[PDB]
Amino acid sequence: SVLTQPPSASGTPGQRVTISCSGSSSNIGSNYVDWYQQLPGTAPKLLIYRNNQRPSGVPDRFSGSKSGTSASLAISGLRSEDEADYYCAAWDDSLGTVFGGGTKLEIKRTVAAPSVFIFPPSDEQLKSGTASVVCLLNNFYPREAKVQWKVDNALQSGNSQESVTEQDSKDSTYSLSSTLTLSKADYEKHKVYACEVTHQGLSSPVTKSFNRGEC
Amino acid sequence: VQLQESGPGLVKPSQTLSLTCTVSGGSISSGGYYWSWIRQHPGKGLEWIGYIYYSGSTYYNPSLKSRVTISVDTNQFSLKLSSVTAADTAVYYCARFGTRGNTHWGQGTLVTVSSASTKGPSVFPLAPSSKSTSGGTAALGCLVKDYFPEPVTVSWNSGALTSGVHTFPAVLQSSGLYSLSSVVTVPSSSLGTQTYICNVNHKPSNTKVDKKVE
Ligand SMILES: *[P@](=O)(O[C@H]1C[C@H]2CC[C@@H](C1)N2C)c1ccccc1
Repeated sequence: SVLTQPPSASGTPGQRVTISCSGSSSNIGSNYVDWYQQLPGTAPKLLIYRNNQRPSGVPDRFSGSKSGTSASLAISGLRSEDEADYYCAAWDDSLGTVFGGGTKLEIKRTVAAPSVFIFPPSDEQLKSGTASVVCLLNNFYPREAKVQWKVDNALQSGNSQESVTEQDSKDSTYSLSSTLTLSKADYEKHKVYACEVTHQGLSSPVTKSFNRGEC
Repeated sequence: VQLQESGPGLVKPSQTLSLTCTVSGGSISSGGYYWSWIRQHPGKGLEWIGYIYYSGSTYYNPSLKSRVTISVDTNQFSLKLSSVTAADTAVYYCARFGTRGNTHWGQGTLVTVSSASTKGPSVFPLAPSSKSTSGGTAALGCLVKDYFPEPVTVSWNSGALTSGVHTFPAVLQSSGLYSLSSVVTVPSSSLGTQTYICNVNHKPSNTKVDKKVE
């Protein structure tokens, strides 16, 4: 928060993006800016040091610049593996090492509709008295997707939690897990369970449903 | 050089957090390297904790200076953070910041500050069916339900399957417990022969389950 970055940035494959970093006279103005790349689920890695120097293993697609109290990181030939959080860093003469809020880089791939899958509650879970139904929205872009649960063709609400992965480093897509949690008694009283999926990659909503006990 | 963090995933409030960074591939006795500690609150940015020089000179985050001690052993160095609260829940990284650009980070270890009890996860298979199969591609997985604290590590066939695997961020239930699901898309041809096992590991409760997903 000492250094100011935009929370997000985006660009198409092959195109170039720049990420700004704004500081003050006591940090960026007085010293140098480093950049760190954090791939999802991994530790940050040094991307740029001393404003514009590249360590071994970092392609020349990445370049940095620093002027006054501002700095900038440029990514020339955007690849899918470029998706990451990018943090600028600098030594503040009073605070020591400070970071920017970080910038999440999104790759604008082509529109991809999710593959939809559904999983009935296992019999081992049913023994515990609980019943979880998992709906899987796989490999889609953009991130925006809507899931609507149906039970006996009746719309549900407030009884499900969903989770989303980070953008995949290889195909630039997202995946979504929607979990409907019911008591075993609730589960057995009903007949059909459906997952209705809305996404701009779809001409119309997609439903993946199952009758209790089939397949 | 390689750096390895070690410490408890769970720590009681007001206790002192002790983390060690094991250095391999080099000693800690020749500058100019700044052996660092950095932390990252879950799903958020980075915060510098402090530096230590091979001479023993330290520099601390002024907001943490009163609570932090970083020290070098006669090939390790450590971080001690006293009077911890829920505000200190984060992933802690040890790193070697080189002034000439050769910087290496450790893998990071998650520390959860809570007085709550530790609970082992239940592991349920998400068996593949016809409702989980489309275009010769079949989906399957495991449900890791009702555990505390984070994290759980899920691998498929002892680390074999990596492609198509999606391990979702855990959600915090009404339970106060975390729930997670891990899925993978495999060829539909391989559902009758090739074995698919759900390797779930949860150290804070000692829970290691290998689930045959049918
Ligand atoms: P860099 O941000 O600062 C260098 C100049 C001053 C301020 C801290 C230290 C190093 N000091 C000599 C940096 C470089 C390597 C590791 C940490 C910080």
